[PDB]
Amino acid sequence: ENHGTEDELPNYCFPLGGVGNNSTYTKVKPKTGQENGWEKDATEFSDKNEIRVGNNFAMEINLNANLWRNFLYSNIALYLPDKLKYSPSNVKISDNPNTYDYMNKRVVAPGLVDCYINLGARWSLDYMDNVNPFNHHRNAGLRYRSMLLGN
Amino acid sequence: ENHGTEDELPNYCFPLGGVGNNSTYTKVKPKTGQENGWEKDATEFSDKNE
Amino acid sequence: MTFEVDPMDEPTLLYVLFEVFDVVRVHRPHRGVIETVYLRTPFSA
Amino acid sequence: GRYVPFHIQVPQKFFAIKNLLLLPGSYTYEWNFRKDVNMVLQSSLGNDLR
Amino acid sequence: DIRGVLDRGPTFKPYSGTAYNALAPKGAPNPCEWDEAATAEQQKTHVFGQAPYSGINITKEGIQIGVEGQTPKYADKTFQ
Amino acid sequence: RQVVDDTKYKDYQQVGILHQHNNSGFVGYLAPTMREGQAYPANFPYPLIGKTAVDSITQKKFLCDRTLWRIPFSSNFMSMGALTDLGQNLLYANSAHALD
Repeated sequence: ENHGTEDELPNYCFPLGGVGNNSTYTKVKPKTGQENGWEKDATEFSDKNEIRVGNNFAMEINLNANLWRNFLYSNIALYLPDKLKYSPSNVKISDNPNTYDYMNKRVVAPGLVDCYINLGARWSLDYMDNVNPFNHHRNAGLRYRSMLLGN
Repeated sequence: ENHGTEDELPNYCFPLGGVGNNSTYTKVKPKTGQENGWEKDATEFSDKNE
Repeated sequence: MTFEVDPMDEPTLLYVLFEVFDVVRVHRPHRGVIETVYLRTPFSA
Repeated sequence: GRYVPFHIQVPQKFFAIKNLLLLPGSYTYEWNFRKDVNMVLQSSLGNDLR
Repeated sequence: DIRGVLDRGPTFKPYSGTAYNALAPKGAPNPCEWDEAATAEQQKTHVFGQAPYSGINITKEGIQIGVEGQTPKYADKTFQ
Repeated sequence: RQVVDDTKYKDYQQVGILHQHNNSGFVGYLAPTMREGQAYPANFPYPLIGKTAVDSITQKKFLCDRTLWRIPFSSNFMSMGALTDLGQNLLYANSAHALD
């Protein structure tokens, strides 16, 4: 049920120190008889004064798209039919396709389930319609019967 | 009820520009009657292309 | 009746439902015939 | 999508008609329907659809 | 049973956010060329670029992206 | 759901997954790997809403999970007894019949 996500306000990450990178400034003081005369101030003040001009250093991220993309991959994409999968580049895999090892190592293209699939519609994915959805990890009942047994 | 984290795909944050720290590059044009002859250009182009 | 309300700065409507009885009797004497008697009281039509 | 060929099943909602049991004969049954978008469609912000 | 064709028009939008380049910053423009004023009228083309692909060479025939045995193969400009 | 047309839609080009680049340079290329590429305009999908909305066809379906399909063998198909009226009739109970 692809209804999109809140994205109205930009989200930002900042340095530990808030500010980020800075440069060294000497103080100056004005000459009072002039309209525009200045004199260094090296009285009780340090010659190595920290100033950042501008706003603080940042990176920007959309949170809900990252979460959505991870959801789509975790709960549907990894569970697509094996004809739609591929085998890893430069790594070993099982001879037998009936094994946990073959199911754990087959590689599915994330682009098959990207954030905009069936956007504005209520529709189950056609390749997942032939597939048993009780064979999935969000089975709360089977999960509960496993956890009756232990970790 | 600890069923561990849903984290298969890596998530990333990027600079405001989407690009970040860059270097300046000078446009160059080919000399068309030669295999691998080239000539500097500062005419209609800016000589500091990010 | 006198109703007291909040000053609203854009026109509004007072919606009043007068609860009455609104019954119908339905009569079919011959094949393809239908007659009806309507009664609504208070407020006769 | 914006473009939709549809099929819809509409009930008679009128109290006298709907609880009626109808015996043998033939009957005229005629109704009228609205085509004005601001009544038949409904929008989230309540925008003038016409 | 009522059948017909509807058009809900261009003002409709059944989703929050954008579909297109969703992970991009809201400020960042696409890589671009612009004429900026120098005068030293004489306006200079400034580029803001990004080259992510490493090829084998660069000739007048483009960037070399491969070999057809003996012959070197270059990028098709139509999409590469 | 609604999907793009190719019968009365004239501009149509089928662009494969191998060259789709909606979100270029923010995510790995057809693997769950780290970010690859640069920023650039998005090419896919075509808009199904808006001023430039492409012509579309309609696909209908349903799911009905955890159930059996049911065809009761009865005259009017109601529950009027655990012993069925049709299971009792002189035609079907007192004669034998092959089914195809």
